[PDB]
Amino acid sequence: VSKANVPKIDVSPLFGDDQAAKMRVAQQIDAASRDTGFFYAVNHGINVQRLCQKTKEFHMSITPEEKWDLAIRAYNKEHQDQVRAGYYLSIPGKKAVESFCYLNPNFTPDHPRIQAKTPTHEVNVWPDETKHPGFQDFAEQYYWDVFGLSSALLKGYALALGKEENFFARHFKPDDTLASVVLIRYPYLDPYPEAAIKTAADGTKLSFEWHEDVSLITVLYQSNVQNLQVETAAGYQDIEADDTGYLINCGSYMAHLTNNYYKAPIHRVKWVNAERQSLPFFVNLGYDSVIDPFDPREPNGKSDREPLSYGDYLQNGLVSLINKNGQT
Ligand SMILES: CC(C)[C@@H](NC(=O)[C@H](CS)NC(=O)CCC[C@H](N)C(=O)O)C(=O)O
Ligand SMILES: CC(O)(O)C(F)(F)F
Ligand SMILES: [Fe+3]
Repeated sequence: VSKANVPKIDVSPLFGDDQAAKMRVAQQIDAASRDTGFFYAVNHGINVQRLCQKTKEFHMSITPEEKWDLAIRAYNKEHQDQVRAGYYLSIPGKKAVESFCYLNPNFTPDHPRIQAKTPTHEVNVWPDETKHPGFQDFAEQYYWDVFGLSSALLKGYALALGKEENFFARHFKPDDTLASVVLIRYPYLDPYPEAAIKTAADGTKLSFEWHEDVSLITVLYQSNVQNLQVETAAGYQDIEADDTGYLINCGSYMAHLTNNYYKAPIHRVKWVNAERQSLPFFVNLGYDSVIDPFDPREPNGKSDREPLSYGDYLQNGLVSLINKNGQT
């Protein structure tokens, strides 16, 4: 298997005021987005070792009782308001992965979209503070840390596309972003049940099949265990692990807005019998956010795509991904 070209890009100028240095970062984002569609953001300022420490403490502390009490409606019919946020249980013998998803901490009971019961907005559920001391506070702060990195990355993508640096970020706001964090646990199992292993057409053993992301961009931390592959013209290629950087790729909303100039790369998760963490942040805009599609390969920049509101995109995309690749 070929090693995929996944450059390491120092994104630290995107936090500062050196506009020429920011354009040199934007060029690197442009190049990576036009090639394999993946890069590692380095010098990103986030303490990922502590993220891993706190997530591990959670995954290793949580009990079967708590998992039912936090479970999304796919696992617990009592929790009809929990579509996105909460616990996604494993099924021993059948489904190995388990995870905990949370949304914008500003989606509180008094938030206008929660009052309205607008789809894709939910109030987060949390375990009991006494059983998981500090976890909720850590997780909410992590949301804002990775929100900050993502805002910076979005300035880079905007400049890369010939736009002003606020072009995406003006739609990515603390009060209404639909962005989510998922704390995924992939277990070591001995024996590992075959029913929890999928097989690709090319014979590769998988934990999660080929897909494009439902996101504007995806901002991912993972353990130092190689598992991801990206489809290129030369076939599926291995993405090297780097548990110091964030792996960045575009989702299909970016592909829509740019008329596939920045494609949403097809990728999949190899089966690995290893205890590891996968911690994506899906960079989603607000429910009513709508960016007019354009084409940076066309002189007048015009596109034959129709505008699509982010809330429409997200609600439909998350259902479709479950139907295609299964309930996580
Ligand atoms: C590839 C990783 C990001 C990870 N896969 C994933 O997280 C997969 C594919 S991107 N993502 C999903 O299923 C969408 C979860 C959306 C989330 N519940 C939300 O409501 O916002 C894995 O390690 O399996
Ligand atoms: C969580 C971690 O394994 O990355 C370390 F090194 F911080 F302990
Ligand atoms: Fe993905």
